[PDB]
Amino acid sequence: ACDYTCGSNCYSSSDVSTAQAAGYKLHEDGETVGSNSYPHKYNNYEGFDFSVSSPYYEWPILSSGDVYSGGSPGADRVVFNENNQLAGVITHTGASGNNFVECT
Ligand SMILES: Nc1nc2c(ncn2[C@@H]2O[C@H](CO)[C@@H](O)[C@H]2OP(=O)(O)O)c(=O)[nH]1
Ligand SMILES: [Ca+2]
Repeated sequence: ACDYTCGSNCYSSSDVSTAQAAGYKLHEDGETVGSNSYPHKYNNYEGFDFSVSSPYYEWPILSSGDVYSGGSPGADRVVFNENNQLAGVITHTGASGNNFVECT
Protein backbone atom coordinates (compact mmCIF):
# COMPACT_ATOMS: atom_id res chain seq x y z
CA ALA A 1 0.00 0.00 0.00
CA CYS A 2 1.34 3.56 -0.45
CA ASP A 3 2.28 5.78 2.48
CA TYR A 4 1.39 8.84 0.40
CA THR A 5 -0.69 8.80 -2.79
CA CYS A 6 -0.31 11.83 -5.06
CA GLY A 7 -2.74 11.28 -7.94
CA SER A 8 -1.54 8.04 -9.47
CA ASN A 9 1.93 8.30 -7.90
CA CYS A 10 2.57 5.98 -4.93
CA TYR A 11 5.32 6.81 -2.40
CA SER A 12 6.59 4.96 0.70
CA SER A 13 8.00 6.65 3.80
CA SER A 14 11.52 5.86 2.57
CA ASP A 15 10.87 7.61 -0.74
CA VAL A 16 9.90 10.73 1.23
CA SER A 17 12.86 10.62 3.66
CA THR A 18 15.27 10.17 0.74
CA ALA A 19 13.89 13.16 -1.20
CA GLN A 20 13.69 15.25 1.99
CA ALA A 21 17.32 14.52 2.92
CA ALA A 22 18.57 15.68 -0.50
CA GLY A 23 16.50 18.86 -0.35
CA TYR A 24 17.49 19.73 3.19
CA LYS A 25 21.19 19.37 2.35
CA LEU A 26 20.96 21.87 -0.53
CA HIS A 27 18.96 24.18 1.72
CA GLU A 28 21.65 24.06 4.42
CA ASP A 29 24.38 24.56 1.80
CA GLY A 30 22.60 27.56 0.30
CA GLU A 31 22.54 25.83 -3.07
CA THR A 32 19.74 25.23 -5.61
CA VAL A 33 19.02 23.04 -8.65
CA GLY A 34 16.72 23.36 -11.64
CA SER A 35 15.26 26.35 -13.48
CA ASN A 36 12.81 26.96 -10.63
CA SER A 37 15.61 26.92 -8.03
CA TYR A 38 14.72 24.07 -5.67
CA PRO A 39 14.56 23.87 -2.77
CA HIS A 40 12.73 27.17 -2.31
CA LYS A 41 10.28 28.67 0.19
CA TYR A 42 6.75 27.28 0.29
CA ASN A 43 4.45 30.13 1.25
CA ASN A 44 1.50 27.93 2.22
CA TYR A 45 -0.99 30.04 0.20
CA GLU A 46 -3.30 27.01 0.40
CA GLY A 47 -3.45 27.34 4.18
CA PHE A 48 -2.54 23.75 5.07
CA ASP A 49 -2.77 22.84 8.73
CA PHE A 50 0.77 21.52 9.11
CA SER A 51 1.73 20.33 12.59
CA VAL A 52 5.30 21.72 12.45
CA SER A 53 6.44 25.32 12.33
CA SER A 54 7.24 27.54 9.35
CA PRO A 55 9.24 28.58 7.48
CA TYR A 56 8.68 25.71 5.07
CA TYR A 57 10.58 24.75 1.93
CA GLU A 58 9.51 22.57 -0.99
CA TRP A 59 11.52 20.04 -2.96
CA PRO A 60 10.33 17.74 -5.80
CA ILE A 61 9.73 14.06 -5.15
CA LEU A 62 9.75 12.04 -8.36
CA SER A 63 7.80 8.92 -9.24
CA SER A 64 10.89 7.36 -10.86
CA GLY A 65 12.38 7.04 -7.39
CA ASP A 66 15.37 9.12 -8.51
CA VAL A 67 16.49 12.20 -6.58
CA TYR A 68 15.67 15.47 -8.35
CA SER A 69 18.74 16.81 -10.18
CA GLY A 70 17.14 19.31 -12.54
CA GLY A 71 14.79 19.25 -15.49
CA SER A 72 11.06 18.89 -15.03
CA PRO A 73 10.20 18.43 -11.34
CA GLY A 74 6.81 16.87 -12.10
CA ALA A 75 3.79 17.49 -9.92
CA ASP A 76 4.71 16.23 -6.47
CA ARG A 77 6.65 17.94 -3.64
CA VAL A 78 7.88 17.23 -0.12
CA VAL A 79 7.57 20.16 2.26
CA PHE A 80 10.06 20.41 5.14
CA ASN A 81 10.94 23.09 7.70
CA GLU A 82 14.12 24.70 9.02
CA ASN A 83 14.62 21.86 11.49
CA ASN A 84 14.38 19.19 8.79
CA GLN A 85 10.96 18.08 10.06
CA LEU A 86 8.54 16.83 7.42
CA ALA A 87 5.43 19.03 7.13
CA GLY A 88 3.65 17.14 4.37
CA VAL A 89 3.59 15.74 0.86
CA ILE A 90 1.62 17.83 -1.64
CA THR A 91 0.85 17.75 -5.35
CA HIS A 92 -0.43 19.88 -8.23
CA THR A 93 -2.30 16.83 -9.55
CA GLY A 94 -6.04 17.21 -9.02
CA ALA A 95 -5.80 20.92 -8.16
CA SER A 96 -6.58 23.81 -10.49
CA GLY A 97 -3.84 25.92 -12.04
CA ASN A 98 -0.70 25.96 -9.92
CA ASN A 99 -2.54 25.27 -6.66
CA PHE A 100 -1.71 22.27 -4.44
CA VAL A 101 -3.68 19.57 -2.63
CA GLU A 102 -2.20 17.18 -0.05
CA CYS A 103 -1.31 13.64 -1.01
CA THR A 104 -3.43 11.18 0.93
N1 LIG B 1 0.36 27.11 -5.01
C1 LIG B 1 1.49 27.53 -4.34
N2 LIG B 1 2.57 27.75 -5.08
C2 LIG B 1 3.60 28.20 -4.31
C3 LIG B 1 3.57 28.40 -2.94
N3 LIG B 1 4.82 28.80 -2.52
C4 LIG B 1 5.46 28.90 -3.58
N4 LIG B 1 4.87 28.51 -4.69
C5 LIG B 1 5.38 28.45 -6.13
O1 LIG B 1 4.74 29.45 -6.91
C6 LIG B 1 4.56 28.86 -8.21
C7 LIG B 1 3.43 29.88 -8.51
O2 LIG B 1 2.27 29.60 -7.70
C8 LIG B 1 3.83 27.54 -7.75
O3 LIG B 1 3.38 26.84 -8.97
C9 LIG B 1 4.86 27.07 -6.73
O4 LIG B 1 6.06 26.59 -7.35
P1 LIG B 1 6.38 25.10 -7.67
O5 LIG B 1 5.74 24.80 -8.99
O6 LIG B 1 7.87 25.18 -7.72
O7 LIG B 1 5.83 24.29 -6.58
C10 LIG B 1 2.37 28.12 -2.25
O8 LIG B 1 2.21 28.22 -1.02
N5 LIG B 1 1.34 27.66 -3.02
CA1 LIG C 1 9.30 4.00 -4.25
